[PDB]
Parts: sequence; C-alpha cells; structure tokens
Amino acid sequence: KDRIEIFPSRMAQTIMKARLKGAQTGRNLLKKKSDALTLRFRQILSFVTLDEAIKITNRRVNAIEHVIIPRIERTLAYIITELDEREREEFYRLKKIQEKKKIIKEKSE
Amino acid sequence: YLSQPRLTYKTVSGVNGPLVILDHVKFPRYAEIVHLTLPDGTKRSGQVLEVSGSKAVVQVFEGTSGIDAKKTSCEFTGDILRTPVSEDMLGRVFNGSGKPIDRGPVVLAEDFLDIMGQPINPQCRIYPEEMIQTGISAIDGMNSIARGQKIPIFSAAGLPHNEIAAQICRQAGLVKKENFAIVFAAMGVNMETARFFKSDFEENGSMDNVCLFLNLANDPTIERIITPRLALTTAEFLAYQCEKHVLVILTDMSSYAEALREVSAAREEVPGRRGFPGYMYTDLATIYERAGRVEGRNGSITQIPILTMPNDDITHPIPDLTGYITEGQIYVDRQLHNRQIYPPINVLPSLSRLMKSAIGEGMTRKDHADVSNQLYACYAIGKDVQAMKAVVGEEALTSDDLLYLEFLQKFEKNFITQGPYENRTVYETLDIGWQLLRIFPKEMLKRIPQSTLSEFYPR
Amino acid sequence: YLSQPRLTYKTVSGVNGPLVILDHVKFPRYAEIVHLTLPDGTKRSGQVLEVSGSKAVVQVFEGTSGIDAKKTSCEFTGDILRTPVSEDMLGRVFNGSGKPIDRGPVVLAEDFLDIMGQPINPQCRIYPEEMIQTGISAIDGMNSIARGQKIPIFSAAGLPHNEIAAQICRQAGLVKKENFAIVFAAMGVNMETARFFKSDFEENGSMDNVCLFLNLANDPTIERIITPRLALTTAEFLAYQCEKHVLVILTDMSSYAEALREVSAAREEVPGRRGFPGYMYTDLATIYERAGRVEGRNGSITQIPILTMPNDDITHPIPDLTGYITEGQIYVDRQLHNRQIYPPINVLPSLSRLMKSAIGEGMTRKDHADVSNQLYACYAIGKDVQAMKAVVGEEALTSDDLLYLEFLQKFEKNFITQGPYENRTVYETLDIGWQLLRIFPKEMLKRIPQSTLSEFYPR
Amino acid sequence: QQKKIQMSNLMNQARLKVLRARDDLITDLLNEAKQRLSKVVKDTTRYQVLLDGLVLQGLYQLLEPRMIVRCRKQDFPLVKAAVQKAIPMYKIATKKDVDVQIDLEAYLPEDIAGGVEIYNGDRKIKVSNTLESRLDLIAQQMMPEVRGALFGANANRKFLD
Amino acid sequence: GIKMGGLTSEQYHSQVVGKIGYIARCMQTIDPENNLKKIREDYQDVLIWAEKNYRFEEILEASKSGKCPNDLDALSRRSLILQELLRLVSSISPFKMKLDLIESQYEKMKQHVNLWKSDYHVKLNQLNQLTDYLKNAAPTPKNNFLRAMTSVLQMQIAQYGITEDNEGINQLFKLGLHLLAMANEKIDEQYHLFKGYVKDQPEESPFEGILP
Amino acid sequence: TFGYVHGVSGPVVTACDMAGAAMYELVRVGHSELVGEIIRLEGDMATIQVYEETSGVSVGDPVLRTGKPLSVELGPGIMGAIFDGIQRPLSDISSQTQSIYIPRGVNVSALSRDIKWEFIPSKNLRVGSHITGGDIYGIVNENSLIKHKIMLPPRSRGSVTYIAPPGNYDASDVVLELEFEGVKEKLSMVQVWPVRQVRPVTEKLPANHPLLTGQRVLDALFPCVQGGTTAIPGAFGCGKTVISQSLSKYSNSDVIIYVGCGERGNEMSEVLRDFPELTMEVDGKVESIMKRTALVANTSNMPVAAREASIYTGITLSEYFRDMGYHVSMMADSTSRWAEALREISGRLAEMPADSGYPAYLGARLASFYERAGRVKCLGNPEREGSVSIVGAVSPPGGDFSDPVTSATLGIVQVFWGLDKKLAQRKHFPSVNWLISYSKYMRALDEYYDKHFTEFVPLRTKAKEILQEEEDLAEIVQLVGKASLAETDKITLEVAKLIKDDFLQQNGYTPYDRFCPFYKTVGMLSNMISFYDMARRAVETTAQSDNKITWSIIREHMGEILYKLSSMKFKDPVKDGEAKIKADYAQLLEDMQNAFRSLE
Repeated sequence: KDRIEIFPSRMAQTIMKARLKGAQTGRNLLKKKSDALTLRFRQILSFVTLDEAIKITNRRVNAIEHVIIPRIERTLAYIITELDEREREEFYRLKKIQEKKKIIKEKSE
Repeated sequence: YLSQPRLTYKTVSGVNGPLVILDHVKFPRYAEIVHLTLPDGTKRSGQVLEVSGSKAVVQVFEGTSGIDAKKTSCEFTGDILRTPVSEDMLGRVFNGSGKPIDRGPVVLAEDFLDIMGQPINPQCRIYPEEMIQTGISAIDGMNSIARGQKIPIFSAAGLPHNEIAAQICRQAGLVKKENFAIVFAAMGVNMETARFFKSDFEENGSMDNVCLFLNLANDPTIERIITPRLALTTAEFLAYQCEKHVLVILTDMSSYAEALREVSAAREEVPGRRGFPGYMYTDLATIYERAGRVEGRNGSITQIPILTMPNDDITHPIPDLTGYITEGQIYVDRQLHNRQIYPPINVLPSLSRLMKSAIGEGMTRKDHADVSNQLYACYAIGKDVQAMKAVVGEEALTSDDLLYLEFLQKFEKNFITQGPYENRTVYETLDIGWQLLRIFPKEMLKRIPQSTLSEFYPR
Repeated sequence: YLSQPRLTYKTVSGVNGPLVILDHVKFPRYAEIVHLTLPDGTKRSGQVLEVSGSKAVVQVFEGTSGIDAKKTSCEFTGDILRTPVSEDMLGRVFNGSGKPIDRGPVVLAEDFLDIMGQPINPQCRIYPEEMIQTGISAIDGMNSIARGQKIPIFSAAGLPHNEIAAQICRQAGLVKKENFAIVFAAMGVNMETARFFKSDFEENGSMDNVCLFLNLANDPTIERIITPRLALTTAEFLAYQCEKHVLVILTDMSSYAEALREVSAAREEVPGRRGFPGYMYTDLATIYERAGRVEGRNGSITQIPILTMPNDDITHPIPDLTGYITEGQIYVDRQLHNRQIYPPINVLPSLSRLMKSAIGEGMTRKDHADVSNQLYACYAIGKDVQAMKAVVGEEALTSDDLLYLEFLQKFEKNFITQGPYENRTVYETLDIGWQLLRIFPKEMLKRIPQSTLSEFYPR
Repeated sequence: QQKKIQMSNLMNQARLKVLRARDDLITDLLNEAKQRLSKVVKDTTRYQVLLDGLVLQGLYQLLEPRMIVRCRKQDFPLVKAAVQKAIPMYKIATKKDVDVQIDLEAYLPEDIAGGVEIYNGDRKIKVSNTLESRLDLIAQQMMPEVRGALFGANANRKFLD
Repeated sequence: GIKMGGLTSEQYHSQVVGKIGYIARCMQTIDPENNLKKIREDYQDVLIWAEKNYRFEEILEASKSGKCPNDLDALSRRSLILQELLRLVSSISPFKMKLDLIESQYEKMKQHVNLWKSDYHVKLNQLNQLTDYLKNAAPTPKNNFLRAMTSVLQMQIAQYGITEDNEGINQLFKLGLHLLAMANEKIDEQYHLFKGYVKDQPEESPFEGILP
Repeated sequence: TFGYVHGVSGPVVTACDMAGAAMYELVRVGHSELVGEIIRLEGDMATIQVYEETSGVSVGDPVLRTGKPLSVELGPGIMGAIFDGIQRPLSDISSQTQSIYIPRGVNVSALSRDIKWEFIPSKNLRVGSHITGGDIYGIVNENSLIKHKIMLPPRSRGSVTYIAPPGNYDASDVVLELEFEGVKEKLSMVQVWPVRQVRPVTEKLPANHPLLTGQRVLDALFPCVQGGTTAIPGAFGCGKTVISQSLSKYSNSDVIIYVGCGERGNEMSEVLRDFPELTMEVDGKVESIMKRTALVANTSNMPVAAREASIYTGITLSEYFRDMGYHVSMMADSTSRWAEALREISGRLAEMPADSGYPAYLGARLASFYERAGRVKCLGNPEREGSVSIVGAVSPPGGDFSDPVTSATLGIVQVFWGLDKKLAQRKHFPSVNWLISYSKYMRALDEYYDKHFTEFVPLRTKAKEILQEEEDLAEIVQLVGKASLAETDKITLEVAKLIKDDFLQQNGYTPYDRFCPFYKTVGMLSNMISFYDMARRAVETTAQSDNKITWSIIREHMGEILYKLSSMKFKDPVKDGEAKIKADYAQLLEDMQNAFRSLE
C-alpha cells in the first residue's frame, strides 16, 4: 500500500536503494522506448498497433513514476527514520551506563 | 496564608546545563519556586524539579548563563507557582512569565491559583451539546466545533494558520437560529506574528475581551512551557469561577514540544520518538484537557491549540500525541494553499469527535449528518480517481469516474474556498452540500437513506 | 631544550586494556610521551590521555600484555610528541611512529614540530592557481588537480585504489611548460600492499622525491592516528619552510576513521552517529585543511585523500564528512573495473571544483578548458545513445548516434584506459582528446568556440 | 628495462650509505664528548660543583618528604658535601622539610662517568640525574644545531617559522 | 520583566531621563536667547525640570514616582520634532532664519502624522548630505560648484523653510545631488551642469551676496 | 583572579580553587593562555571547555578567570578588519607575528591600541548634563564613508563629569566619565557586549523600505525589505557570487558584514581575496568596499566554538552599527556549516540528539538568531533609526530540503531566493529558479510602492501570471508543438521568453548592466506587460470571424517594436539620465500602441 513493509534494517536500506535504482533505470529505458515509438508514430502519420504500443508503454512508465517509485521512496525514508530512532535508544542506554560507572567510581573514592 | 519568613541561601552546590543544584536547604519542598539574584543584580526564578535530603535541583527559567557558585543568592518562596488572577486581566497583554508588558500595572489579584491546576471530576464534567458557528463551511459542515471541544488546526510552516485562527476569533458565533472571551498564548513566534494578532484583535474592536500572553522567539525557552498554563489558568478562573465563555488559542504547540524536548534532554529523561520525552503525552494532557463545560456552571472553555507539523509529517509525535488527546483536528495542507485556496482546509484527514452530538434535529438541520458523510465519500473517491487517472489517462475513465472529478473540482472551489471575510451560516453550508451532491444520481449517494434523499435531493 | 632530569615511576594504580593508570605523578601533562620498561626488559611507548590530579592515565602504543602493577617502570619525557623534520628525510621510508624501516639512520633533525600544529591563518591563504599533472589522463584532461586544492578518491572495497595511488606517486609532477615532492601515508595497510608501495617506489627511481609512511594493519592503532599528522607535519616543513610544492596522498582514510573510533572508546566517550565520534568532522578538517598556498611563499601543499566506501554507499559518514569539506571528487567505479579498464575512473560522477583555475593559457594549454567540456558532453551522450541502442537496435540509429558510439568505444579504449606504466603528460592527454573529438564534424562540437576549433581541430 | 631497476637500487643504497656515514660522525662526536666528560669528573673542584648543582636539581624535581641519594662509592665524599649544602638551600626555596639520606649500602656501577640517582622514601620514584643521562638528553634536544654546525645550514630553507 | 517595549523597568525610566535632558539641551542649543516663546511653552512640562541639579538620580525618581511626563512614546515624537527643527536651522548655519518662519516650520512639522517619514525629513537628509560632504573637501571645480550651489540652497531655505514647498529649492536639491554623484574624472559634464543652473536661475547674479 | 588546573581529559579541563566563577564565563588556561569557557560547576571546581588543543597542559597550571562571558569588543577600528569567530583580528595576527599560522593561545586585542583616532565630541553635552544608554557623545572619523558614532554602553546612565576635548585619542584613553548614585564610570571608545545577549532597542518597527539590490530578478518578482530575513541556497554551481557582490557593492545599506561559519579553506581564500578588490562609486569617487565592510572568517578547521560563535559574533557586530542608525546587511556564507559546528559541540558534551542527529534546540537557536534582525527605533536621545537584514545561505548535505537545518530555516525566513544549477549550465544568470522562490514581504511594501511608483504592484502580479502560465503550458506544447495552440497562448509563451531573456536575465560583466535602478526595472517591465496586454487585445478583439489577428501577424507586422523591447536593458544609467531613459521608454510605449492601432 503505502510502504513495501520491510522491517527497518541496514540490509533493507541496501535492498531498497538497489530496488530504487532498478526502478529508475527501467523508467528511463521505457521512456526511451516510448519516445522512439512516438517519433515513428508521427513519421507514419500497422498504424493503430503503434498507438496501442505507446499507450501500454506510457501507462507502465506512469505507474513506475506515480506508484512504484514513490512507494519505494516512502519505504526508504521510513527505514532511515526508524534506524535513527534505534540509534537514539542505544545512545540513551550507553549514556546511562557511563553515568552509572561514574557513580560507582565516585563511591569508591 | 504563609506568615513565616522565607529563607535565603548562598549554598549553590553546582550548575549543570539549565539546572542549579543547591545544598544545605531546610526541608526542601517539591515543585516550589525559587527566586535567585546573580552577582550583578540580575533577578531570575526557577522551580525545584527534584529534592533529596538537603539538596534541591532548581530549573532556572531565564537561563543559567552568569549563575555563580559562591555569590549566587537564592530564596525559596515556600509554595508552588501560584499566580495572581483577576477578571480585569481581559484587555491586558502579558509576557510568558505572567508579567504585564502593556505599560499597565501588575495584576491586582482576586485570588491565587495553582498554575498546575487540578483535574476536573469526570462525574461533574458535562458532555458538550452546543455548536459554535465558525462561519467556515469547511468546518461548520463537515467538522463542526462544539462549545467545550478541543480542536487544533494541524498546519505547516508557511501556511496561513495564523489568518484562520484570527478569522475564527471574529466570526465565531452560535447556530442557535454571544461574546467569547479570548485568551491567546503567543509562544515561540516572531514579532510580526504577535503584532499581527494584536493588531487584528484591536481591528476587530474586541480587545477589551482579549487577554494576550506573549513569549517570542527571542525569549527564554523554559518560560515557553508555562505560558500555556498561564493562559489556561486565567481561562479557568474566567470560565469556572465567573461563568464567562472563554476561547483559548495556543499558538504553534510545536514550540511547546521543542521547549519540552530541550528540558527532557537536559534532565536525561527516557526518550520516546524523535527525542521527545516518554511522558510527552501526559504533559500534553495537562495542557489540553483544561477544557469543556462543568455541570452546574454556565461557563465553558474551548481550545484551538494550533500546531505546525514538522516536514508535513502527520505521524510526527507532536501532531500524533495531540491527535490522541484532542477531539480531532481541522488540518490544513500545502496542496490547497499552493493553488491560492483560502481557507486551505483539507477535510479528508480531519474529524470532529463531538461533531456527531453537535449536528441534527434540535441543533442545526436534520440532514446535517447525512450531507457530511456523503460529501466525505464523494470527496475521497474523487481523490482516488485522480490517483488512478494520473497513470491510466482520461480515456480509461467511465462516466462513474468523471462525476467524481466534477464533484471534486466543484467541491474545492464552492465548499472550501471562501475568503478571509466570507461568513456563511451552517444552513447555507448544507445547502451548498446538496448543490454539489446533486451532481450524482440517487443510486450513487449510498451514505444517505432514501428517507432523506426524497426530501432534499429534488431541490 | 629542557635540561631537566626525567622522573621514572614504579607506582601503578592499575591496568585496563590499552591503558595503564599511574599514581603519585608530579605535574603530569596531557599528551605527554612516556616510555615503559617491563619486567622482561621489554620497552614500550605510550601517551598520556588523562591527567586527573596525580593519577595520570597513559595509553600504551603496543599491547599491554605482560605489564604488572609492581615492577613496570614509566619514564616521563616532560614533553609532548614532536617530530624531527628535515629535508633529508625525503627519500626515506618510516613507520607510523616516525621510525625508519629502510635500514637507514634515524633522522638527523633540522627542527622539531608539534605534530598537531596550528591552523593556517585564513588571511594569508592564497586561492589555488597552477596545475599539478598526475600523469593519468582520466584526471588531467577531465578533472585536474589545482595546485592547492584537496580532492579525495572514493572507491569501493576491492577496487585498485592502491595501484592508482602508487601510479600517481611514480608519475605525478609539475607541468614543465626539482622543486616537487610527494609525501605518502598509508593507514591500516596490510603486509602485501605495504610491500607493493615500498618496492614500487624504490624500483622505478621515484623514491628520491617521496617521503613514505607505512602504518600497517597490525601496527598500533594509536600510531595510525599520528601517522597522517607526521606526514602532514613533514609536508608543512618541506612546503612552507623550504619553498617547494608537496603532494600529500593519505591512503585509506576509512582505516584512520576506524582507529579514531577505537581511541574514542578508550576515552569511554559515548559513540556518535553510526558509532563514530561526534568530533569526526573537526578531526578530518584538522587533517585536510592543513594544505593550500600561503601568501609570500612559493611553496604549496595539495592533498588526495583516498577513501573506501563501506557497502559502496556515498552516504556513509566517512565519505560524507570528507566530501562535505573537500573540493570535488575523483570517484573510482566498479563497472569499469569488472570490464577490465585501468584506471577504472568514472568521469561522469567526478568533479573538480578548482579546474576552472587549474587549467588554461599560462598554466597548461589554451584549449584545455574547451576540450574537457566537449569530451564530457560527448561521453554523456555516448552513454545515452548506448542505452538507446539496447532498446531500438542498431538499424534504428542515425549517423550522429553512430558517431557517438564510435567515440564512446574509442574514448574508453584510448583516453581512459592507460596502463600503470604509461605516463601521459597534460599535452599528450589533450592531443588524445582532439584525436577523439575529430571523430565528429565541426558543427557537432557545440561547446567549443569556433576560434578554438579553427586553431586546434584540423591536422 | 632491468638496467633501470639496477640504477634505482644503486642510487637508493648510495643515498643510505652517505646518510649512515653522517650518523656515524655524530655518534663518534658524542662518544668523544662522553670521554671528555670522563676527564672532567676526574677533577675535584669542578666535579664537586657539578654535583652540588645536580643534587639540588634532583631534590627540586622529586619534591618528596624523604629522599635517598645513590652515587658511585668513590664519589661519596663529594656527594656528602653536596647534600649538606643542598639541604638548607632546598628548604629555603621550597619551604618543605625533607629528610635527605645517602645510600651507603647500594652504589652505582663504577663504570658510570658520574652523577647521582635520587630515590623517594619507598624507592618507587627515581630521578635519572646521572651525568651520562643528562648528556644524552641535552645532546639530542640540541641536535638540530649540531647538524648545522658540522655539516652546514640547509640552503633551501628560507623561513624558520 | 515589565519589558515595556524593548526596555525593562530600569531602562524605561533611564531613557525618559535622557530624553528630558536632551530636549532641554536642544532648546538651549536652538534658542539660546529664549526668543521662541510659543515653542518653549509646548515643552514647558519637560523644561521645568531643567536648570536644576538632580544628579540623574532625583529626576529618575520623579519619573518612577510619576511626577515627570514619563510616557515614552510622547517623548519620542515630541523630541524628534524639536531636533528636526534644530537640523533645519543648524544645516543652514551660515544664514539666519527669521523667528516667525522658525515657528511656522515648527507648527507644520508638529502637525505631521509621522514626521520621520515626511518629505520634510527627506529634504533635511538631502541637505545634510550636501553640507556634510563639503566639510572636508579639496579645491576642485566640482567642489567649488557644489559649495556655490549649496550656499544658495542654504540662503533660500533660510527664507522659505522646508514645509513651504518651493519649486526653486526643489530643483536646486535635484541639481546639487546630481552634481554630487557626478564622476570626479568627468569635467565637461559637471561644467555644463553648473553653467546650466547659473543661466536658468531666475535671477541675474545667483551668488551675489550669497557667498564671500 | 587565578585558579589552578586539576586535570585534563582531552579538550575538557577541570579547574580547582575556582569558586568565584559564573557559567559561560571565560578562562585562559595554562601558560599559553588557551581560550575556553566554563560549563559545569561543582563546589570550588569548574569544568572548562577549551577551544584549542590542550596538548601540553599540566596539572597545576594557572587558569586566569576573565569576568566577561563570550563577548565582542566594539569600537573604532572594527571596519576593514577580518575577525575570527571569537573576535580575533586575523590581519593583525598574520602581520604582528610574520607567521602563516594562528599561534596556539594567540592573544591579540580585537582593536589595536596604537591608533590615534580623530575624535570630535557631540558639542551638545556639558559637564553636569544627564546622559543615558545609547546616547551619542562624539564621533570618530574613520574613513570617507562611515562615521563611527561613539555610544554610551547599554545598561549605563548618569550625570556626565568629564568630556574629553576634540583631539587624537587611542582606544585605551578615557573619553567620557559619568557618575550614577556616587559611582563613577570611566569610559573609553570601546564597549564590550556579551555575544549571546540581544542589544536592546527602544522599539521594533515594521519593515517597509525595500532592499534596493541591483538585480532585476530578486527585486521585481521576489522583494526583500530592509530588516528582513531571507535564505539563499549554497551549491558550487548556483552562482551565489552574483548576490554577494550585488548586495555588498550596490545595496542601499550602509554597512556590509560577511560572516563565514566553517567553509573550505580555498573558499574562504576566494572571499578574502575578492572582497578587497571590490569598489563602488560614491560621491563620484571610486572607493574600496572594505571601508564600509567588516568580515568574519572561519574555515572548517577552526575551533568549533568559533565556528558556532561566528554567527552570533557577526550579528552582534551588526547590531552594534544598527544602534548607530545605520542600515546593516549581514550575509552568513553557510548556516549549514554553523549547524554542523553546533551539532559537534552537542555531541562532544554528550547531549541527547534529536532530528537527524541535530540538537533538540536547533530550531530554537535559529529562530532566536533570525528574530534579532529587523528595523528598530534605536536607543538614546538622538531618536535615530536603523535596521539589520540577514541573507544567510543554506547548504545541506545532498542538496535536499529535508535536513532539519534547511527545513527550519525556510520556516523562519520570509523570503527564499531559491537558486538553481540548471540555469547556470544554460549560462542564464542570475540563476534564480522562479517557481521555488517566494517573498512574504509583498504586503509590507505595498505602501512604499503605492507612494512612489503606483503601477509597480499590478505589473509584478501580471509578470508572475505570465511566467507561471509559460510553465503551465509546458505540457501542452510538448505534446502539440504549438500547432493546436491558441494564439493567445503563443503570445504568453513568446512574451514569457522575452521576460526570461531580456528582463529576469542580467549580465553583471557589462558596464551598463552592473546596477539596474528600480525606475528602470519597472520601466522595462511596464513596457513588456503593456505590449502583452495590447497583443492579447489585438487577437481577442478580432478573433470572432472573417478577419482575425494572429501572433505571426503581430510579430511580422511590428518586429521593430519587439526588438526595441529587447533593446531596453542597454539604457546605461551612468550616461543616460533618469529623464532620458524614461523618455525613451515612453516613446517606445507610444510607438508600440500605435503599431497595434494599425491592426484594427
């Protein structure tokens, strides 16, 4: 729906970034296919088969742009935020551990 | 009263961030206020946030820059921050510390109330059953405001949430077809925002019924988390002791949360999300829940705690925890503002928890609830159709889909768009609703029973 | 000189990992160098990291195994780490501690400098001018290095970043339209690569102008921290006091950053972002910014830090914090390496912000700027056409597209592909550029002014 | 091709050869200085003055309530005088009453040119105040000027800052 | 934290004592002979505190106690009016202005809604620009032209004032400022501009009796 | 006033016997006098954060306590000098030492005491008169441009007991003595003010006067006001130099302050080298920009306290001159570098991090920083007024707007001069994005524009409509090729091009286009839009039937008029005066309207 729903991880960052690069490469290659079909279509203006091929190609390109990539970007941003949240709770515990050690050291003096 | 002389100490143990730690204190009291003088004569105040034996930890409001360790002189008031309140605070302008800044005198108290307040006994709390007419169709129709309701406007930096709040202050009436005392907490804002509201209140000719509390961006960040309590404490006096209907507006609550987060970090408290304290919800409830009617008394407090959403993230802890406490939200966005739509109120992600009681027979008009629910269905579907058409193209749509695009386009320009001085009644709003709903055939208006369509749809 | 007899202590409070905690130490300094003598006669070096009263805490460079708290003695020098510098040390090979490992004598000093040094006063910093050619076409005709800039090489693990670094040391020099030296520091280098660097510099006769510091992966991790400081301290002596131009190459700054993280843990500091110290930014700036030209002197220092990107992600704090404070990037790719192209440098994502000043008449050749811009556009287009070919086929291409494919194939084979032992000066690199550009008729070279074409394009 | 590598090895080793020769010259000079210091300590009044100073500097660096001076046996008469004089001078300078003893049971090796070692009361802190150690300390710290004096200044060094 | 405007309690009353002393000083500076009786009367409530030694502290107490006219905004506007009148007569100091015109100019300024943003203020700023430049100026055609034209400008203001708009003075302001901004290297343009003024001036001898 | 070092744990030094010390006081630690601040205090011990390297600091070293907190030294000699972020003169350190390095523990007074300044008393004050804070008691003659007015320090008042006669005094002498309740204070020409404290003003006023920069774009479409705050993106290829030079060279402000926060060494060198070479005509003479400029220089390897403090030192210097009645324009070269320094300190102090690792108070610090700008009514009896503008730049890692530093900045500044790199690649300068840029001061300036120019406001509204429509039509043109396109849309597209080419684009390397006076900017836009309106009417009033006017007919019919419109930018204000240029533009309008008349 809104996210691919992969649990936040550094592994998820690598997978999502590779998935995003793939989607962007496919978008650009299909856009070039559409442009080539559009030029050939205009040159002809086996004519209606080009109009059908263009409509199918543009629909797929639009979905990558409006559905699949936004969804990958939302997933990636979600992962990035949640990972920083996990980093913070580790910081808290480590800070408190250092303070408890300091308290023990003071008591020993 | 307190007849015993207060004690003064020069026993500061040490200073750590915003916290000044005293030792050798006689019977420290928790959450008592301390007044302190710096070696150069500067006077500052703070509150004891911890006591242990002979030690006490004082959080200084103005700040700890310049606090000494040997020459600092502190005195303990012997009580909690109880503040002077009087009826004639209306028409006065105060700072975030409760002191006047309008060149008038200090408050000549009728009593002293605890800034922390007390919870209202839920058995005597009376459930709100009156509607306020805001004049904004985007609100009065689909997200009505009750008297005693808590309804923040969720906004974002750069959006005209200040203009909407200002508009509401002037054209907020009743649907019983009334002078609200406004208490306005301007915290964490620039001069121009505070001057905008101050000027508007005078322009409206209502300044004698407006009490301002100002705490500007260049003021201390610790006072920013008592300013709301000062506003609400006055509101409680006016509403529950003098039976005056009060409207309390708290400016960007996010400056409250950020000020609180700074305090949470300084005190090394357990974080929750985005660095905010794990008790952020409880602290917000202390602010928000000071609202509503009380049985047997003719006053009320209505809140509009507008807040800015960081990065338009509706799941940010600030709007999130607020959404859990308040009775819904108005919610404005950039998609409407970027098209010069005013007010830029997006109804889809909005709600009013007390709205169901507020509408209908005996309150507004019997078809109110039916019109609202169907408008939500048609608006949301139109948004879904745009999401589809963005990919498949207009040629892929059928007549069942184009009708929702026609509704969506006419809805935003007829229902939401109004203008800063367009004041519509709740009845006119519903009439507009029907004009838009009649775009569809009866069979598609699936949220409305035929017992309503047969009367209203023909017109 | 001090002429104060040294004190040696046998008082040890305890030993904890790399640290030895001493007692009863007289007026200890922070960062003081001390020497340990173990019961077995073994000597070790260390540095004082904390001095809390009489309890000095020293980090031992080598392992702490064998150290007791009863017999081990600690001799204090009374001073901090100061490196003996001279011109004669050019042509020598040292380890991280500054000791010779080339069977030569200890450096006979001309002076002693604090390796931490001081920042260069910005008021006397001179904007970079002339160029220092590297001998590698991919980074002379496309992203040249100005005489005074700091431009990093980002590479993934497994790429030949060390072979390029060695090639730069053998080939780099002045344009020559005797006063040029290279200081090379390898941090965390493994034994096999350490041999590669040492032998490759000696065998090819370049050593006379190279000062080589090798800090091996199994060497003390604290020595890895001073290693680049010793290299830069030498560079500053050679460059600014002896009026010559010094190229400083810092290899595997990622391994430096890891050693820095270890030092932070030794101090019991709470880790920052991704485990790295919160001061990693200022530490890297402290190293990188000790470079550039200075007013009134004819010397200069350039830097080419070389960094391995963990998981090949430029977002990682190591390349991110470096790039944020450096001027452009060389950027070594993987696809070019797997295609067996050496050097595997990708010109499309690379950038040299100072190229505008590095090249041009009086510094390299009149046509330098024009050839670079046109080659970049032609390569970017060739890649774009190649991507198109994969979709439309060979028969669907026009004559111009075929010319761009011919350029793309010959550009990588002639311009980028070089070999480790072919030294291409700036003038030969540009001539190769023109040979590739003359593939196209004049009217397709849109980024080269007609005056340049008429002079250089024919013949 | 291989001839180039041979020339590289010859030039690189030739550079090290002359550098090693220069380091031997420095070593020989330092060894002569040590022998000349041996001639100095063979004196009486000049050497006693060195000991008077050395003992004071030892006491001033250690600053402990109790100190023990260890010396070569044959130098004890001279150290004894140095300590008896150093003590009232120490007390005036530091305003601390320190009991300074001389070790009559352990002595420094007789092959040491001269000087003393100073220990604190529990023999856990020692001051390396022998004559040979002081020479090495100064000779190294002053080496940049020895280099210039013997072999000439660096003709390519224009700024001393 | 009374924070009256930008001032705290001590700063507010300190600024009031300053403004009161300042007005007293300006009144003696502008009218040392006390000839301008009507103007003095308008300030009597702050001049009554003059000619007394309060060591600051007693006049400060009078402000805190409420005996002084301690409204900060009234003092700000009333003080500005007086010092702008001082600038009017000060910037034309080589000439004497008639007392009746000084009082007329005073009343017209006093009646302005926002004197600081008035044309009177701007015209006085342009005058000071032209007269301050000449305070330390080398001999040269440009500066001799500017000095000759400035002396006429001062002479005319002494007779007409600033509130009584006069096309002759307004045109001279424009020509003086345009000459001032003229390139120092260019001689012909500044020469023709000066001569243009002299021949267009309604009179026959524009500088006769104006400058030495 | 001395304590002793108890111990060193790195850059943090613990002092003992330092009972009489306040938080955020200043100390000079050790025999090299290392600069640092006291943060935590406990008993008679203090925790000192040392800005510079602590190597060599010993236990038992002295610590010299300085009563003033981090403060800026303000007085004559401030102008033309380059300062460190903690107010250390770099031009004196490099010239008093003959070194290239900033010495560790360097201690050079912010304002030299060997200069004999020409000081003239106000001549209005007398012994026995009453003086209050902000009052001016004399002026120092520094240079031909800026007079340095000597003010009584804030939070001081009393009766004047001594006034120095006119003469030559240095910054160590006594110029004025005043007595308050028996306490005599002897004042020199130099005052000291804590850098984290806001200098008080009588009142904060609305900003109504435009900031008259020399660019047609970033003025006509996106106004800035004196006292206002804006943001400027800082990317290598964005061409930020154009704004920096245009603002510092030709602005109607009096004093320019350029603040570095923590940039690359070579970038600081380019700024330090460029600025001294900039000049402007003033009274017909060409004067160096450095006579009315002050600069604060900080590179990325400067002490983090200085990089963090630099932004506050700059604005403190700005307020100092603001209080003189000057209009001051301060540029922060990169507020992202400042925020980086702030995060570093928060990290070093082991504070709990918030959004993207930044301190919880990041937003509060930016908000309170920018709030210090604005038009004010100054202190002191002279009833003078002035302003501080901020044009601070943002450069977040990656160029994204999600970084809390850029997101917070954009929610605070009222004008955003969004720049782009694509425009630079196309050689279109200044590189202004247009669709991203905005200004929220348009309402504040409506009174100024109405009073002085009248027609400017509807013109800029139409200009934005034309430019926005060109973008809105982009999809139609791409899919059509201007074939199935209305003639009224062709007018919009081609006129929008004219605007983009011969109005919003400005070439600062030409002598005629160095500075575009406002009257010329509105003159050019008026004639272009007047043409637009006439062209729309020519088509629409004839589009019914039989005989209609098209854009091809208009363009072919009056090609000389379209050329004359493009030629308008070449009217050099230096040689062609206001009357001549307006006259030529008036004649163009008449020739233009008459050309259309022949079509009806």
